[PDB]
Parts: sequence; C-alpha cells; structure tokens
Amino acid sequence: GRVRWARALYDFEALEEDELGFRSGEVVEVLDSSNPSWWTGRLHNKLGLFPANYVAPMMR
Amino acid sequence: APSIDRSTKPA
Repeated sequence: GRVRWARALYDFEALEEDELGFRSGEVVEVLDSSNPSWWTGRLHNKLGLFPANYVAPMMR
Repeated sequence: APSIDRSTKPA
C-alpha cells in the first residue's frame, strides 16, 4: 500500500505557522509523506506540516 | 505519548 493520510488520535502538535493542526479523530490528506518525521500535508483546505509520529495514516 | 521534534521538519 501507500500511506498518505494523517489521522489524529490526539490533539495537534502544530506550533508553527507553516504547519497544520488537527484534532482528535480527524482525517487528513497527506501530500508528501517523504520524510523521517515531519510530512507536508493539508487538512480539508488548510495546508501545513504535521507530526507523522503523533498521528498515523489511514489506508482506505 | 508520541514525541515529535520540529528540528527535523521537511528540509
């Protein structure tokens, strides 16, 4: 498969402006999971980086 | 508790 989503099981760790923040039980579409920790994605229509360690993808 | 470091952001 190909993981490319960010499902937050807990709050968001986005402390920066160039990042993106999600909430508990949320689905996010990742645009670039290439990285060893921080991946660049977007929630709904908001673009920003997120913690790939805090949340995990969702293969649907 | 997942710990993320911003010192490794997409670079």
